[PDB]
Formats: sequence, structure tokens, C-alpha cells
Amino acid sequence: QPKPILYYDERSPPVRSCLMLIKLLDIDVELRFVNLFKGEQFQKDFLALNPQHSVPTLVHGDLVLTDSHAILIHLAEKFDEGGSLWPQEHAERMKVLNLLLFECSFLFRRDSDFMSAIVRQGFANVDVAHHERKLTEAYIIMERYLENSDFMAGPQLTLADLSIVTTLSTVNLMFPLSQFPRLRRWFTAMQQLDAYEANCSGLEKLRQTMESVGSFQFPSSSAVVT
Amino acid sequence: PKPILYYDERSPPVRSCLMLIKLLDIDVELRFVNLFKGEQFQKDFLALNPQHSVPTLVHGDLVLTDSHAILIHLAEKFDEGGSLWPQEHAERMKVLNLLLFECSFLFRRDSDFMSAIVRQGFANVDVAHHERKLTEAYIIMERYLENSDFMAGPQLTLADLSIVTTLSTVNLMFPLSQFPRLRRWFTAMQQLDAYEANCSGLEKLRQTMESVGSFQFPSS
Repeated sequence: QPKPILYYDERSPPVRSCLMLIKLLDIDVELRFVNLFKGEQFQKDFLALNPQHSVPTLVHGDLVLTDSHAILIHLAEKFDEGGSLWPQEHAERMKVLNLLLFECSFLFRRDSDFMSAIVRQGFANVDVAHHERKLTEAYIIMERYLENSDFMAGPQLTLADLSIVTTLSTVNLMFPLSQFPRLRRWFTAMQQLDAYEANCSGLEKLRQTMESVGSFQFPSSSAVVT
Repeated sequence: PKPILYYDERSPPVRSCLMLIKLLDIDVELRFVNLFKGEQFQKDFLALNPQHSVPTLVHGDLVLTDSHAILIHLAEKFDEGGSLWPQEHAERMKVLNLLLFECSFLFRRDSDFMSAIVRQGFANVDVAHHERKLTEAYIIMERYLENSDFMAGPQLTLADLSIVTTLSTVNLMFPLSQFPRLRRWFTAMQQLDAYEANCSGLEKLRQTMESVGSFQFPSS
């Protein structure tokens, strides 16, 4: 019943997906900033709330959620009851769930491995070709999904698109989409949604933070901008 | 049409699905895909699942490529109204939150360790690094068990089935002796009839890892 509280750092793509859903559904939510690059997620009180030391973390009454994909489903079920973002029909809902788990286990995992290598080693010491292969593989899979539909999980916008677009925009700071016409079309369409504005500041903050910590510049030509 | 499960029982996410199939008496058709021979890269399997992973379930026209989606789908279709995937929203969110901890944290870190063994050889893995990453997962689970007998509340749910198989896999290398709640919970899980579905693939994974990584686990 009390309004949700979101612990967040907008540089995180999963955080941005929750910010996008909050904007799309017009949800009133208290924001509490946790600076991941300063290690504020290791403060004792935050660790007591979420021992995984991660954002987004949502506190909604007694419920404490520590994964973006649970937060997206929870907020859709509470603030979009009966809607199409988290579909009513079982098969369509399982397709969206399957895509959310692809984002967690495959796209995000590989982008996190790459970006954490940059922070830990410096960009000049990362095997960028290795990560390019891993992440281009994810682009190929997404292009294949979109060869069948204009959205990731079917013919309409779902939570899968909100979860995937933020991490895709993050991978695309580095790796261009010139060779992926369906992924370009979809990303352009997602950027026309008013809710996409919630992605913009955090993407830019992540770009700047990574350039500083990793001592490099992303190639400006890569990012798709409309 | 009955569900088809593409599987290699060495995979802990596969074992979680085998455990649920045994608990719910689901009639499935099993099709083996050998992960250590690279059969997940065969062209027909890749056409089905471009993430080249098991478990993969084909149920009618529905193709699921992640164990946590498979667990939820099978519970919804074959255990409607049961307690493994709770009806009440807050309880269900708690289960979902733990399934995603398993995917994003426990499994990710065990995968990173076990992959390192296969790629580099055990003698060349930074075991102390992986011990810190995996012990941190043990610490988190010990905290999750502070208030309840099971991972997501007072009774067995899908979260326990997902977590127990990967935990048993981490436990090939790293003992539970420092984590009393977690050790008690693991012993209780081993007493379930359905836990028998974990045993064969866990031992096969032990043997395959010891051969490929040229070592013996401490627990061996």
C-alpha cells in the first residue's frame, strides 16, 4: 500500500528499464540513489536490505525485490493489472518471461563481463575482440527474434522490450548496428516512445564514467541516435 | 503433445527441471544433447535455441530456453493452484526474486568457475578468486534462510529446486561447514524423494570435470 521505493543508479541498464516502466505507467515512486562506482552498495544498511549489493532494489511495503526482472513484473502486475506488457495469455506471458531471462543470462551477462573488464583492467588491456564476438552473437540472436515480429516477444510492446533496450543501448555505445537492419528498426522505434527518455541521462552518465575509469573513448559513430 | 525436454543432466538447471518433473509426475520426452561434445552447436539445435543452452523445452508451439521459465511453465500447467509457484502475488514475487538470484548470481558465479576449469585446467584457475565469489553466494543464502525453513518462505517452492542443484554443484568444491542454516537446508532437501533426480547428473558432472580439468575435487 505505501508507495514503492526504488534504490537506483541510472548508469545501470536494468535500473533504466525500471525507470522506463515507471515513466510508461506513470507510477509514483520514491528514488534513493546508491552510487555503484563509489561502492555505496557495500554500506552496512544497504547490504542488510540487499546482500547481493545490487540495483535496482525495490521496497514495496514488506516486499523487497533485488532483480530488475522481478521489479518489472511486480510493477506491471500492480500498476498495469490486466494489461499487455505482462500478457494475460499464458503462452504469450511465457514468451515474455523467456526473453527477460535471455536479457539476464545472455545479453546482460556478456555486457557486464565486457564493461567490468574495462573497469578492472583499463580499456587498453581488455581483449576487445573477444567481447565483440560474444556481444555480436547476442546481436545476431536478437536480429533473429525480430525477423519474426516488430517487438522482442511478439507483435506488441512488452516488458521484454523495456528490459532489452537499455542493455542494447549500452552494448551499442561500443558496437555498431549497421549490419542489423531489424535491430536498428526496433531500436529506432523504441527511441520514439516517450518512456525512452528515461534511458537517456543514465546512458550518458555511464558513457562518461566508463571513459574516465577505463581511460578511453567509445567510438561516437556507433551509438544509434534519433 | 507432451513436452519435449532437451537435456544434459550434468547441467544444474537441467537437474532442477528433472526434479520438478519427478515431483509433479510429468510425462515428458527426454532428448539428450551432449554439452561437453558441443552438440548444442549443431545446426538443428541452434535453429531451435540460438542461445545453445539446455534445458530447452518444446511444448506444443512454445519453445522455452531458460530453466526458470521452464519451471514456471510446468508448475502453471501441471500444478495449477499448488504451492511450488504460489498463487498469492507477494509470495510469488518472492519465489521469482530467488529464481533470479539463482540465475544472475549463484549460477553466473558457478558457471564462471567451472568454465575456467574447463578452459584453463584446474591447476591454472584462480581458485581463491572463485572461492570468494562463491562463498559470498553462500553468505547471501545463509541470510535468506534467517527467517524461513526454505529459500522463499515456510515451504518448498520452485526457488529451492532451482537453487539446490547449483548449490550441490558449488558444494563439489566448497564445503558448507561454515553455514549452519544452509547446511541444514541442503540436508533437508536431500531427504525429498524428488531430490533423487539430482544425483546421477551431479556425479556425472563430478567425473567429467575431474577428467577434463585434470584434478580431483576435495569432496571426492
